[PDB]
Amino acid sequence: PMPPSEFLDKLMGKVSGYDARIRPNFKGPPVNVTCNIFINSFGSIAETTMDYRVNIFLRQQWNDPRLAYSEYPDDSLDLDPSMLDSIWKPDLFFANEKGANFHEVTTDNKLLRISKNGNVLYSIRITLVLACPMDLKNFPMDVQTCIMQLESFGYTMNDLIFEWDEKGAVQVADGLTLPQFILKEEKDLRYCTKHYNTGKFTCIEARFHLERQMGYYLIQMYIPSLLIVILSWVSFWINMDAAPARVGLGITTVLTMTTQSSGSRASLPKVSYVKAIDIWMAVCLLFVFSALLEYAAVNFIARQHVEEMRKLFISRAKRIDTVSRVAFPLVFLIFNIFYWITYKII
Amino acid sequence: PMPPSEFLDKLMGKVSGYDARIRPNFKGPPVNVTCNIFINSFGSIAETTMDYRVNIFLRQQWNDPRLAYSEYPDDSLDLDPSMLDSIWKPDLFFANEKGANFHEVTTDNKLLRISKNGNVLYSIRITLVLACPMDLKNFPMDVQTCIMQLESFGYTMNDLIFEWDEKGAVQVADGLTLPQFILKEEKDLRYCTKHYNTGKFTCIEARFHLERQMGYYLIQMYIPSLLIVILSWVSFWINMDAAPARVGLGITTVLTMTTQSSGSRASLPKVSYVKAIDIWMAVCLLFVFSALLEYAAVNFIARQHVEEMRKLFISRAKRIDTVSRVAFPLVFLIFNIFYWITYKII
Amino acid sequence: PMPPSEFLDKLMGKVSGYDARIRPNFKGPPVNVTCNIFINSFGSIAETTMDYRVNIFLRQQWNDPRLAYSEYPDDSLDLDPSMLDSIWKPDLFFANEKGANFHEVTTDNKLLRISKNGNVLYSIRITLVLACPMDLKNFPMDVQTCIMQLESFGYTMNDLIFEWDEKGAVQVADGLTLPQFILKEEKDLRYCTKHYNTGKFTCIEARFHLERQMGYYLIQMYIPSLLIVILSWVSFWINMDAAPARVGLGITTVLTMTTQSSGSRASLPKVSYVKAIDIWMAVCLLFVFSALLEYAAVNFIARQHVEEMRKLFISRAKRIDTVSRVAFPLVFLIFNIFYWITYKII
Amino acid sequence: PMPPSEFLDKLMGKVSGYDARIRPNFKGPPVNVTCNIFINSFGSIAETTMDYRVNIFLRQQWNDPRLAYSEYPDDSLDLDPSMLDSIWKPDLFFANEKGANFHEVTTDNKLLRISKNGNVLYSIRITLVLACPMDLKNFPMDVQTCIMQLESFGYTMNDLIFEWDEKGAVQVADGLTLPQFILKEEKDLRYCTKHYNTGKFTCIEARFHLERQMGYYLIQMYIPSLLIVILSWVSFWINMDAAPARVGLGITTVLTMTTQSSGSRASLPKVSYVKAIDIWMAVCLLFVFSALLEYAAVNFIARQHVEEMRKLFISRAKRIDTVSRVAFPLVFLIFNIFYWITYKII
Amino acid sequence: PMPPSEFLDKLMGKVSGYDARIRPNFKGPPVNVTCNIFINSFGSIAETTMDYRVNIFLRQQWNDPRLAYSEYPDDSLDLDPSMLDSIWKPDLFFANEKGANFHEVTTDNKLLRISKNGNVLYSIRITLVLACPMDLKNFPMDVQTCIMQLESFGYTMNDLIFEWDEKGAVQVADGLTLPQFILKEEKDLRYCTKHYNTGKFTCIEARFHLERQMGYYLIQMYIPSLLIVILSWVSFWINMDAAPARVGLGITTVLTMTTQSSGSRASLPKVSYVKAIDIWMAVCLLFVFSALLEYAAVNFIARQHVEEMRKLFISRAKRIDTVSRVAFPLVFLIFNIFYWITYKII
Ligand SMILES: *[C@@H]1O[C@H](CO)[C@@H](O[C@@H]2O[C@H](CO)[C@@H](O[C@@H]3O[C@H](CO)[C@@H](O)[C@H](O)[C@@H]3O)[C@H](O)[C@H]2NC(C)=O)[C@H](O)[C@H]1NC(C)=O
Ligand SMILES: *[C@@H]1O[C@H](CO)[C@@H](O[C@@H]2O[C@H](CO)[C@@H](O[C@@H]3O[C@H](CO)[C@@H](O)[C@H](O)[C@@H]3O)[C@H](O)[C@H]2NC(C)=O)[C@H](O)[C@H]1NC(C)=O
Ligand SMILES: *[C@@H]1O[C@H](CO)[C@@H](O[C@@H]2O[C@H](CO)[C@@H](O[C@@H]3O[C@H](CO)[C@@H](O)[C@H](O)[C@@H]3O)[C@H](O)[C@H]2NC(C)=O)[C@H](O)[C@H]1NC(C)=O
Ligand SMILES: *[C@@H]1O[C@H](CO)[C@@H](O[C@@H]2O[C@H](CO)[C@@H](O[C@@H]3O[C@H](CO)[C@@H](O)[C@H](O)[C@@H]3O)[C@H](O)[C@H]2NC(C)=O)[C@H](O)[C@H]1NC(C)=O
Ligand SMILES: *[C@@H]1O[C@H](CO)[C@@H](O[C@@H]2O[C@H](CO)[C@@H](O[C@@H]3O[C@H](CO)[C@@H](O)[C@H](O)[C@@H]3O)[C@H](O)[C@H]2NC(C)=O)[C@H](O)[C@H]1NC(C)=O
Repeated sequence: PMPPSEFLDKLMGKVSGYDARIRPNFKGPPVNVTCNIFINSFGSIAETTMDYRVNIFLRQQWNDPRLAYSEYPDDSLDLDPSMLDSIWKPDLFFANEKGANFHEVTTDNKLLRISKNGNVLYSIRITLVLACPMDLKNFPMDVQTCIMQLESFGYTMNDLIFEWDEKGAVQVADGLTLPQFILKEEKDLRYCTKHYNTGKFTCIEARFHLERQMGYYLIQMYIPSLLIVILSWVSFWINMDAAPARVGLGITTVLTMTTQSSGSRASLPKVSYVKAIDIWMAVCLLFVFSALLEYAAVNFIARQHVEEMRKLFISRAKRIDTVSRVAFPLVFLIFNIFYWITYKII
Repeated sequence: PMPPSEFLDKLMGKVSGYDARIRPNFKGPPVNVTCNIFINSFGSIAETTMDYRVNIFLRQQWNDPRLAYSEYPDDSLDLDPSMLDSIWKPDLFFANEKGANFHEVTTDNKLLRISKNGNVLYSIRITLVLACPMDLKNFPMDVQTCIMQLESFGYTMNDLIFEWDEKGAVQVADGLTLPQFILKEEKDLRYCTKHYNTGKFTCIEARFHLERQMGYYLIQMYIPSLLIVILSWVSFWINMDAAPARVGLGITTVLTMTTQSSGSRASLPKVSYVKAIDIWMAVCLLFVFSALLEYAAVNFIARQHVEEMRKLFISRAKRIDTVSRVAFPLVFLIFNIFYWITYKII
Repeated sequence: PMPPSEFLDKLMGKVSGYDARIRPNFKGPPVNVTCNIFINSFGSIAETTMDYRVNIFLRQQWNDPRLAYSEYPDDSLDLDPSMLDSIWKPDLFFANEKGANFHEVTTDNKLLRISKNGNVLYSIRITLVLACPMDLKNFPMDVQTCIMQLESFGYTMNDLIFEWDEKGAVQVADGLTLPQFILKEEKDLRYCTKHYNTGKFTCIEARFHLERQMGYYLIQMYIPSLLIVILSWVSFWINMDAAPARVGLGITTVLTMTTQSSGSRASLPKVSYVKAIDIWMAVCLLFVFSALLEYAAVNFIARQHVEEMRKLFISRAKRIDTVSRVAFPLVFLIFNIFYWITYKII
Repeated sequence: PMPPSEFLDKLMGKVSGYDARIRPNFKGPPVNVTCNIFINSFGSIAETTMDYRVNIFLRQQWNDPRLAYSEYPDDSLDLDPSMLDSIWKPDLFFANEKGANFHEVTTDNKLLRISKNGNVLYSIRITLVLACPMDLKNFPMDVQTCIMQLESFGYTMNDLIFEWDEKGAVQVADGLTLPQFILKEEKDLRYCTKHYNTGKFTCIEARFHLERQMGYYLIQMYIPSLLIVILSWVSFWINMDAAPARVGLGITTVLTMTTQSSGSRASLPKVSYVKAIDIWMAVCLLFVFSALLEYAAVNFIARQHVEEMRKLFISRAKRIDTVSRVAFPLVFLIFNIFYWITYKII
Repeated sequence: PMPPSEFLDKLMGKVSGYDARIRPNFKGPPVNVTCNIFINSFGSIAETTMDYRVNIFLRQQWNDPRLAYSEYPDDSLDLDPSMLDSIWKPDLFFANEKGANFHEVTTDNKLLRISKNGNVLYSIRITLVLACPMDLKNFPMDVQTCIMQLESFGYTMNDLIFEWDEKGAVQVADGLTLPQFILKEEKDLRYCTKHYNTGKFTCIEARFHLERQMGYYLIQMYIPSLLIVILSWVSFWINMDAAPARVGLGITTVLTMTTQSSGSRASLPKVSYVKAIDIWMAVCLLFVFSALLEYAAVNFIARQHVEEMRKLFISRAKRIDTVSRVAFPLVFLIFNIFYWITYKII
């Protein structure tokens, strides 16, 4: 028996009329290409650019009746990746590519095998930098949905149809972890059939649900913003004689809170709307600033201190600074309920 | 009937005299190439570099009378993208490229189809990083106009003319959003015919109007600069005895305002002119600095306090600090009218 | 005798039936490819991306019985790297590539030599940017294990098996040093045989143990955080009359400690868990903040100063500020034992 | 008549002895190649790297007597850019390339036309990142001269000579603007003939004079450094009783001036010499620091206050603080004359 | 006479038995390739990556007796760079490449000429990004030695030997300057012959001595750290009554010194050892911190002030603050001698 590389030159040579520019079942039913991916690496999910980098094995399966053999004994024949220019292949591309490349280290990372009835398996390795728009309205508590979609470029719907296979259309590697996110296991699979003025082109897509890890933002930003509000509360047990101190405590804390609020969006997209980390920093900016205006209502209410009213204005100040030892640690805890319950129902 | 790949080798082979180096209608009327684009992705509009990255489908249509057939039955014939070196194609380029590339993932993302009368549709996928000069004179309220222009490189006006088609010359995708901008729907289309010393070359261009989203800059910079001015106003209800406090309030606020003014242009081009965020920060730098010079006109006007004039200088200070409890919250509101009305009329 | 380049065209030409698409020992036992690497450069170990860049010489050895000669006199024959498309080579790739390239400066950096019995040595130069997940739970005291794994792509286990050679399977260069890490000499070598739905593919891997250098983090972060805690201890020898000073010392130190705690993770991945530099900064944030609440328990306990109890409240404050001259330099040293012993046992 | 692509295969085919490896006028006078450029884009002038990115049309004109025809009727013949490997072209390169590339979007952006007497026009599009050393001794007021030089690589002076054409050797586009610089219209053109140990090679160069825009640095750095000096002058009208204030004004301003001086070189090369922004920041650092030492000469000269000398030391302090209300706003204005006149004469 | 391009096809064609895969003097003495470089550009010496970018002309000279001619009249023959695939060339590479590329703008920047006796000159243009480990123990005063080494890849020592030529083996361009360094003129040239398990391979290297420019670090870091120590010395002439001031001067200066010490290594590798800028910042951190503990030994030594000992404790404080007006400006000047003499002897 002749070896398979001299046998595939009989199937696909100038004899037997095989032509790699012509799809299987020409002037007939469309080619049913069935696809599944295997994610090796995932991550570097940037939000200034609103993209993410994935590293997949793209497997494609179709049927080519011109490649059906009956004389060679074994059930499968592998091509050299040097000879991939000699079969028909689907012109799959990604509708949100934003740059991608193959991998060509020590050999083209391409796989091709042909069964007896003409089933062709074609597996390649691609690195993609896919685009996904980020919905950052509830920013440390959001569930991002970033997609990837696989279209035909030249063949319309009456010539080539993509499908996901029903035997696990998206596999993920064994210990694939993410530093900021967790990848939920349920991955939605649906159609995205495009209509241009050239024609209608097939499309299938896969949704990936990315839920954040709140444990980072809870340490860097939610706790040090909770402490500086408590620095405003220690201004109330100091008497109304250390006016360089309680104003110096009402200023050094209200201006380091502006640093926390400006530093809370140092590596984010410049979005128009207000997000959930913003209505935490701006409300904690209000408590650190209303404790300064509390002292201006103490230093002025005792400045106006004819023998009873000048004693009445000393004890009026000693009552307005005993409500703020309760009202500010009780309004701030009502906000701690109406914030975390609000961003746990959604 | 022979298949179309063996039929296009009869139209474009060494027989029938077709030559891909010679334009249609040679030594005759010029080739009328009609163009339209389809924007898949838009954005990453940087202003240090003054560029933006677009991802388009570039469709070109012309007429090639040497490709008119009459024997094959179907109305259109697709080329393999492997055989694109064998037709004539227009040498379109972008006059403000600044780097660009094709997309070659799983197949060259190129489309080509030939009708019966010789109409050729040619659609490719390009990622561009186009250059546009930014007019940042009114910076959070500006309407940027960034263009893209499509020229011929080798053929002059008497050989090749570009046109926009009248059936929607610029299509935009379904949910194409931008993080900082909104893309207005009216897109201007006009001619940009170039004259060099080599000849005159055809050119068509498309204007994209990009209006910003003020909602980001309104949160990070316009509101925290509005608060620090109000920190200067709480210095007036404190009596003229806490001189370490009111000077400490006239210094910690006037030096965190320099941080806000220096941090207002941290990721901008170093433009010569003064912009609208600069005449907000510099005027709010004046109110936070004139409240310090108000106190120097209080601490010195009471320092000069022979029994009536030493009582006259105590109540003169208690009058200059009661005008500044009104005049500074009234001059700052006249500026709030003369700023936002000024940048809403233009 | 004819020269070896005209002798290798007799071994691998169209005569003698050699075919570079067919592995040695076809329809027989699998090819035993034995591998070893030589690390030229190592480092740029980033942790935002969780990757590292290595620069290796990849040596592969197998046996090809079709390349066994007996007539040429010398024992080895070198190929030109121009003629590397004419032998069989294993399709080795790296399962955590994340981008890689060859080196082609003045010549393809490729080596190939063929012995008399058919032993083929094949050595190439590769730059890899390999992926490794970082376990940063004990961050300046961790031992990172970053791997590299060498798989087949097209040939399954019944056709091609990778092995490490027993004569030093990983060599490292002479003076290969790292700025942040030390590379331990014991390098683990084990199998990583993959199972896909395509088949089972061979895999071998090498573990590199990277232990950090604590001497950098001990200078920038552990010592300046140890000083600011001692700034809180100098607040206790100042009497309870400099209330703008001891509050100004209880605020300027507790807000520069927030800068140290926010600046301790300026170039790190946003990990969910709490790490060993975080429970040093957050506990030293507690000592610099509990020295402020100590003074509020002094300024209020003397504010309540009918002739004995108003003398009893002056000396009660002079006792609570003599326990904090001992208890705070003794609780902080118990934490210095329970921190460094905790991160030296593991 | 045969078409020009079948006519240029008669001029440059295997017949008629044309050889693209042999220059025109071989073993004769040297080839006179005349050059001019057209700048499309200019800018991104970095100074850490000391480079700038230009985007040019490089036009070259020479005479090739082997390409002179007399039978074809028209006066010019265009080549396909596919056929540019078949003529002789000069091996022009840039002696300060630092990386460059062509542009190959929808067609090689190359132009070639041949007149009847053999005049060959050759125009290509190049993006360059050219190197220029920056003379930053007077940094916001400098006139940078950045060059570009065009050499031969293989042909010496007795075989190939470059010239600039006299009809406008450097054209600039219509609205080519720069964010930081202005490009002066007079562009110097001179020879730069190189002598190596291989031979002497031709070279022509073009100087571009880049004058900065002082209006950016005048807003971010020269005005906020002028204000903090005036903050030191408001310390003099405050009496010598607010010692926490005037020292707090002599410290918060002298340490925010160190931030201005360290932040004045945040994105600059680390040059050895002292530049004009440095002797503004260091002298304004002296005025903000000598107003602190003025107060130490007041707080100590009144501390020494036997009945006349203890009254003589109260009014001696009230005289040293009335010279500094004049001498510091008069020495600082003499420096404002001796700085701007010094950097306007040069 | 036939032209040289038709004469080099007689020397190197299929006739006369020339084969570009076989080195000169085969089965004889080794090929003596002699090398020299010409540095066009140098710099961008990063230390986070510990690399530097050079731009060289690499000249190689060897003898090929198969290229000796005697019939053509002229003494040298130039090859087209299109025909460089047809001679033998040495497989030189750089053992610390870390990425490199050729230059291919308007022509391959390659030069080749063949003399009558067979001497071959081969000059190419390479951009390298070479690796050098940085010894930063004395950081602003160090002399860095960064190397480049030129090895053979496929040919061992018994087939190919590299040498430096004795006529100026490293030339540097005319005005090649560096922003941070100066390149010393004496360049060491020595052998670096490698031994692998494949064989022994030739290697030559060139050392470049890079001495820094201290004038940058003397302005940004050594002088502003010298001023803040002098801010601690102005705390001593202020009396022991401005306790919010002298503590406010002992805190605002000791916490801006932590900013100077943390900002002194903002763009450096994270090295384990302590460097010369670190033992300047940490010792100046000690003087700014020991002036705070001096005041705690004044405010407590006067707090203990039965009629003589309560007068003895007032004048004891007025003596401990008169030693620190001398001892701190004398210990700091002994350190100024023992630092600069220590880093000038080495
Ligand atoms: C690729 O898959 C598509 C399905 O998405 C196939 O299209 C469908 O094929 C059937 C034949 O099996 C067509 O005929 C239908 O048959 C049923 C009986 O099973 C009959 O009741 C219907 O009235 C109809 O005649 C069907 O029209 C067709 N549908 C479409 C939308 O094309 C296609 O045949 C597959 N092609 C290959 C090459 O496997
Ligand atoms: C490509 O489109 C251009 C239009 O931009 C065509 O150019 C014009 O073609 C007409 C023929 O249809 C030329 O002749 C004119 O005809 C009118 C009658 O319709 C007559 O009244 C005029 O006096 C004139 O003879 C016209 O000169 C020409 N204009 C230009 C500026 O070239 C061109 O024919 C089209 N080419 C192809 C191949 O479709
Ligand atoms: C490549 O290496 C593998 C080992 O990993 C070789 O596989 C083994 O080869 C032996 C023949 O030497 C096979 O036969 C066995 O021989 C022993 C006697 O030595 C006998 O007692 C056993 O019952 C068995 O018959 C063995 O089955 C085989 N093992 C596997 C898993 O394949 C292989 O031959 C090597 N190939 C080449 C081309 O060197
Ligand atoms: C390319 O341009 C150069 C000029 O840079 C030409 O070189 C010069 O050519 C002239 C001939 O026109 C040579 O002869 C001289 O002629 C004058 C009369 O015009 C005579 O008085 C002189 O004594 C001399 O014989 C001249 O030597 C030569 N100069 C050099 C430096 O080569 C060159 O001919 C041009 N080549 C082509 C192909 O156009
Ligand atoms: C390339 O250069 C090397 C030198 O590094 C040459 O190697 C040496 O060549 C000499 C012949 O000139 C060999 O023979 C010696 O000759 C002296 C007399 O001059 C004799 O006294 C010695 O006993 C010895 O026979 C010498 O062995 C050889 N050395 C080595 C290490 O190979 C080489 O010939 C040069 N090759 C070419 C092609 O130029």
